[PDB]
Amino acid sequence: SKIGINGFGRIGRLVLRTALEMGAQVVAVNDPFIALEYMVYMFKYDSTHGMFKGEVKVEDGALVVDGKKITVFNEMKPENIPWSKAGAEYIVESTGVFTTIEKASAHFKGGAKKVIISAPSADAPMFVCGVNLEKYSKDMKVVSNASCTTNCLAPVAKVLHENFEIVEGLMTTVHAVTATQKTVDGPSAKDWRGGRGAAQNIIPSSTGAAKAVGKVIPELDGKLTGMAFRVPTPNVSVVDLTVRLGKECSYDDIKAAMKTASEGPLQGVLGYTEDDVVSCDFTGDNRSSIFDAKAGIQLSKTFVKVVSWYDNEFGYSQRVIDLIKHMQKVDSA
Amino acid sequence: SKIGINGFGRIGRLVLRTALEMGAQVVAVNDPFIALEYMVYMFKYDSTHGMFKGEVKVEDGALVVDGKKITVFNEMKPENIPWSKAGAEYIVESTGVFTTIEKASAHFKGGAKKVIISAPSADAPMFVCGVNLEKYSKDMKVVSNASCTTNCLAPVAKVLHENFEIVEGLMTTVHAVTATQKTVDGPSAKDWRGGRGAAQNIIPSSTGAAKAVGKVIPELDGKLTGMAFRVPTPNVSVVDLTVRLGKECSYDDIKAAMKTASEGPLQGVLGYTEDDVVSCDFTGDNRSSIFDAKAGIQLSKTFVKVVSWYDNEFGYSQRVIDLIKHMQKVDSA
Amino acid sequence: SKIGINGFGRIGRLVLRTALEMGAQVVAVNDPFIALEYMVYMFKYDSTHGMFKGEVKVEDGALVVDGKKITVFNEMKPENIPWSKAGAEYIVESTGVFTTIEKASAHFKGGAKKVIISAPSADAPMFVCGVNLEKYSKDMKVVSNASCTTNCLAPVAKVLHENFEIVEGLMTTVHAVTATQKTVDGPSAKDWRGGRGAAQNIIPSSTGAAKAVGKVIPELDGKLTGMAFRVPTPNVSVVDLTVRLGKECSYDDIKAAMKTASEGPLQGVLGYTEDDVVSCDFTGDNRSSIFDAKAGIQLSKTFVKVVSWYDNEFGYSQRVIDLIKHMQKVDSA
Amino acid sequence: SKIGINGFGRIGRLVLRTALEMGAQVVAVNDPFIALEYMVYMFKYDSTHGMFKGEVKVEDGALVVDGKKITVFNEMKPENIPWSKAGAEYIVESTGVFTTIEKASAHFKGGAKKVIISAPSADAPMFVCGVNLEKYSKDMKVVSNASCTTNCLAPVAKVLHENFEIVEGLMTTVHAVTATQKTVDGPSAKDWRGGRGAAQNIIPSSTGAAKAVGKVIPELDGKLTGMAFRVPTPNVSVVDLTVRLGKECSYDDIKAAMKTASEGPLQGVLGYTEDDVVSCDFTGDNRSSIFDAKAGIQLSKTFVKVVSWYDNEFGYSQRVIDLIKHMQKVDSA
Ligand SMILES: Nc1ncnc2c1ncn2[C@@H]1O[C@H](COP(=O)(O)OP(=O)(O)OC[C@H]2O[C@@H](O)[C@H](O)[C@@H]2O)[C@@H](O)[C@H]1O
Ligand SMILES: Nc1ncnc2c1ncn2[C@@H]1O[C@H](COP(=O)(O)OP(=O)(O)OC[C@H]2O[C@@H](O)[C@H](O)[C@@H]2O)[C@@H](O)[C@H]1O
Ligand SMILES: Nc1ncnc2c1ncn2[C@@H]1O[C@H](COP(=O)(O)OP(=O)(O)OC[C@H]2O[C@@H](O)[C@H](O)[C@@H]2O)[C@@H](O)[C@H]1O
Ligand SMILES: Nc1ncnc2c1ncn2[C@@H]1O[C@H](COP(=O)(O)OP(=O)(O)OC[C@H]2O[C@@H](O)[C@H](O)[C@@H]2O)[C@@H](O)[C@H]1O
Repeated sequence: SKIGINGFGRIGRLVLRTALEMGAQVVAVNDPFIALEYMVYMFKYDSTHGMFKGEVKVEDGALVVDGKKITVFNEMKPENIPWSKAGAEYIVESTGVFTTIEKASAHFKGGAKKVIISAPSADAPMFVCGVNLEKYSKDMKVVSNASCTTNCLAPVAKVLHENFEIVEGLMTTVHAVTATQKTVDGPSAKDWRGGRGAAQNIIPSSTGAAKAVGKVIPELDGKLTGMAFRVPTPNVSVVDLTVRLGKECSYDDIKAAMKTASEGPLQGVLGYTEDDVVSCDFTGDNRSSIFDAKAGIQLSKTFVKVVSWYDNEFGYSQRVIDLIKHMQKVDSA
Repeated sequence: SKIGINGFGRIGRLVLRTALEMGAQVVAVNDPFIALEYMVYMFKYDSTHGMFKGEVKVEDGALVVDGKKITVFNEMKPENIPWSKAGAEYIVESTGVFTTIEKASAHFKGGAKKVIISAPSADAPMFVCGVNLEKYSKDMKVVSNASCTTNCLAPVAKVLHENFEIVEGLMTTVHAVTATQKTVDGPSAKDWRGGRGAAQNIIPSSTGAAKAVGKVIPELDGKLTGMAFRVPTPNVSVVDLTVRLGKECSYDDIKAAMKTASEGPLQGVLGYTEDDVVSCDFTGDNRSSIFDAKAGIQLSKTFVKVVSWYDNEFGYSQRVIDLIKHMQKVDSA
Repeated sequence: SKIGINGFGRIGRLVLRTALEMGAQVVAVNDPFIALEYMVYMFKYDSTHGMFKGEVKVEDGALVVDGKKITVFNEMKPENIPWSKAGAEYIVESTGVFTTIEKASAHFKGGAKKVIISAPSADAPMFVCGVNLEKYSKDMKVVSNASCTTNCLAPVAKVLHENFEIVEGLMTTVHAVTATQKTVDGPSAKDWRGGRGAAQNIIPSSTGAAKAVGKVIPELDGKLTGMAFRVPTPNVSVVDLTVRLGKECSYDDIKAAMKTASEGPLQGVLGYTEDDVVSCDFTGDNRSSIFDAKAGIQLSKTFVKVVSWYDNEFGYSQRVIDLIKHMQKVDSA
Repeated sequence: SKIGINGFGRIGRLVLRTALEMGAQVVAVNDPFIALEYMVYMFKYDSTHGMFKGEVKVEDGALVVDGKKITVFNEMKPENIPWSKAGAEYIVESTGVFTTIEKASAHFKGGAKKVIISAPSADAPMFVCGVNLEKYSKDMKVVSNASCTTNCLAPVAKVLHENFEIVEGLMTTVHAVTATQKTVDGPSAKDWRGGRGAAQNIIPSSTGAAKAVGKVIPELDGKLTGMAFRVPTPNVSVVDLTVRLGKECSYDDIKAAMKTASEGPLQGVLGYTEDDVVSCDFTGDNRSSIFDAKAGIQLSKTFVKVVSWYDNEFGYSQRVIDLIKHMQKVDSA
């Protein structure tokens, strides 16, 4: 695997955590703003996902997790990280600032082989495991794993479209709070509503998720769009997709299609449930999106509303590894 | 006014509070489970709406608020409340148990003139101020003010329908917690999801709101339906209405229609805003529903999503008085 | 083990869950208000502690968990439960209503051998693993495991007293929300403050915890007392103990005493930490109380304030099994 | 009054808001990070304290509130603000960065007369209205209004000390979330626990409040100390003071002393209540600290625990004006 992670934020941290669980190998981490001792702390303890079981500790300027030695770098500019030295070939770009092919390339000058941007990109190829991985080729040096919401929407959209054809759809995502929000009314000049006390408000936000689905599933380009609502929950979000289908069908046909997909092609990616589940029943769930059968409702043979859950932090980080596994299987091939 | 209130819950209490503010006159209150001394307490202090300003106190088996003397009864069965004795003619049925014409009538044997059920009813005429009040006539002895959500949806639906015609619509309401939920995972045999910790979950719930709009606005019967999401906020909810219009139009045409309605026919009922508002900016707001101009988005000339806010507690209680005012203006006429 | 559980609430459920984990054997469960199908649901899903891993399912009027067959009864009166039939000898009384030796005895007429009340009792012997288990004898037919808070306080008090002697102490517990609180301002005639919206308030409550420590540790009887503060967190509480010691000492002497106890006599019961921990780092923690070294502060050689955490739900249920294990080791002895 | 405010954060904003209400005059405001149009927004809407009633609007590079014209500056360095130009003589330093006499003086080179630091200071004289104002003199050019917590503790300590003498005391403050906390686990290198998700944790923090009381009330210097607990509530905090008195007394003697003080010397500063109040019943309350009679408990004739509430944002901002009023009465004297 020889994986390298740039940035130790919610994603960076959780990806490393996911890696260890899933067996992937991380050899180096870079972050200029977080001391090595503070790293063992931020990694060991996680309010939402619990304390890391194994042993975490500093070991001669290196981070040691369950025996594994991860060398740590503190470079401010991506093109200074000596990736090659730590032997890191596949870099997970999770800083949120080097999201374009142009600037993401800096990592190459450090000895990096490939770069995976764990966020939407304006020009890098976007992928969603289970939806469009076949379009990947070794020659792609910089790719994007899209956003946590796109990863929830795309799977569901694909099944609906292939079976009944999506004519048009509007999406609303009731999202858990994000790290970019404020505990109390404060300054967010870029997003005014986003600066309002997160623990006391329902905050309307915007989202590119839907528009992005237009990139991973071309046929749907320009047929979907949506917005978000930020609510005071620490983790786990739900997608509310209202769509107009081209073919007439009963809600059962939809449930069937979903269930079938969930145990076949999209198994491990798209989940299916008929239980009376709630937000919390999905913390730590590693699927991209779980179809909530009982939650959705149908108005007419062609106008229906479906509901899909997703652990915005955990499921996404799991797909990041999956993407890298697939990439290496095709590359080292 | 000579108003009487049966039940001292969130609605009962807030209606009395609203009455005093708006000048209406409440002469009697009945509730078998709440001692007279506990009443001054539950009325004076309110976590969401603040401490009552005036003076509240017990005065010889009576409740005294700012000089006003409200006699208190403790009857368990509605047909035992001596309304006539306190001189109460218009009874606000807010217990939640006597919602049908059949059982709501009990109040008449006590000397009551008319009965207003502050909740949906299976057979009593449902009204929404600003939408269908002209359908009211003196001969109606028992009426319903629908639910807090119907009161938010109906106004918006009416404007949309009259201007562009609603072909079909699906509604989702991101609702604040209700008194029927649990602080932590507990027994809710009727609604399994409803018993899950309310402070930590996004709970999918059902709602008759949309179907009810089919009763107050006949033309829309069977063209709308929807569900809810319960989130951990103490008050104020938002309605997310995705609808397919019959006539083509631009989002501005919708904003215009709303703004126009808000300053004319529906003034005081439907509000309009273009500010970057959030959940809290509507606590204490006394309009049935406030159109959030910037929140909505349009996919096509006929497929749009509109967003409307409403203080599910306060706005509804204000409409309860309004309904009674209108009724008496037609009755004592 | 042959354990039986009466009541399927937060404690009843978690105890059964703990049992399975720890290997103890539960053979029967009784609860008149929860259908057998609703039981598999309430047991499988838990907002705070996650989804049960094993397989849970109804199997011919019985509850089956990971192969284990637990027969279910629906008796309303404790003296009708045919414990003997299911072969249940040690009953965990967790209903909260049969807490006195008098009424807890009902279980004996059903064939029960011993009864453990998972809550404070007015007359049944109270125990706290690690503190006074030596007082137990086979002849005791009905015992109490005190409350979740006593189990946190007692261990800490014992260590402090034995080493420096507690002259007097006042305790404050910042407690997570309880199942007896309200989501929004509602009727709590017994505890007026307790009926105020739990998600928006800091609610002062009372507690017998301290006074109870006077029963498990006689020498301290009448030297401790305290109150509580209910805050909007779903689980995990912290005990703030301010005490005046008889012997002079430095805060290190206290840390040492605690650390020593934690790895010796009270190992598994009292935990010790010097990390910058927070409420969540203890969800699922199975110790009765964890001493937070860095949190406490000392004013003088004899006036100090110590802080100890505890997962109010999980730690207590683990001690319930431990108590039964100890009892059987002495009984079947 | 001719007041000037530097910094438009929670304090800065609320002080201006308080000023208008109380009639004081603010002529200028400075803040380099908040655009003039964003100011009208952050001022008009406040999640916790509601929408400002009057009219707020931009008027030729100036902020206009209810007719009042407040000129706005955008200087980054305090010694560049042309205070004199706007005619601002008394500057309220609420940035949180220029808290020492040394750096707070920058304002003088801009034409400022006096400087009030709305936060603790390492070397500027600290005052608490009602406790030590008589210690102020015209020659003091830079003063501090202490912190929101000291203002709650000091009044209570003064009454207890004067009547029964405080031998030693340890204080714990269950504090609402602050603007310096994080919505989700993030980087707080200075305060590791402070970076943990504020909406899901009980976070132990430190506080100088008690030690500060040693400065405003010399006799108590070195006899008090304490810590804090940050809980997920948006506003209003409570102080838990455990103290050992020099004279023996009954809890009634304490209630009496408090009630007496509240209606006499400390009227308007120290409040008194015997109601079953909760966190929310104090939002908007403008007293420095409200003694909760029923919440406290007494162990012995000399060991008692008292509880006092305070709207950490609102009460403090009101005292800031009060301090300035007193200062000018002595200065312009
Ligand atoms: N030039 C840089 N080089 C390296 N690291 C950098 C640089 N600039 C910033 N960083 C690091 O990147 C991290 C930024 O990540 P976060 O802001 O903490 O968030 P992220 O990891 O991107 O996760 C964001 C996601 O998590 C959710 O909480 C949130 O809603 C969002 O969806 C920090 O730890 C920071 O030190
Ligand atoms: N037979 C009866 N006769 C008279 N009063 C009765 C009877 N049965 C119950 N009551 C009283 O009626 C009240 C019921 O009201 P609540 O349950 O407190 O709620 P309600 O007033 O109906 O408001 C419900 C609304 O408030 C929100 O919190 C909630 O989500 C919902 O939208 C109680 O105080 C109760 O004593
Ligand atoms: N007569 C009875 N016989 C048998 N079971 C009964 C009876 N009466 C009630 N029960 C059952 O007992 C259960 C009551 O438990 P809960 O109210 O859910 O609470 P408990 O199990 O006692 O746990 C309480 C603890 O959990 C925290 O949430 C709370 O703060 C407290 O510390 C219910 O499932 C109910 O059906
Ligand atoms: N050099 C400077 N000059 C002028 N203004 C400055 C400077 N540096 C920062 N500021 C401004 O000062 C403000 C800082 O205030 P906040 O951080 O928002 O908080 P404050 O006003 O100090 O109130 C803090 C209090 O409020 C609670 O939320 C919190 O718990 C704390 O007790 C910002 O709006 C910022 O633009």
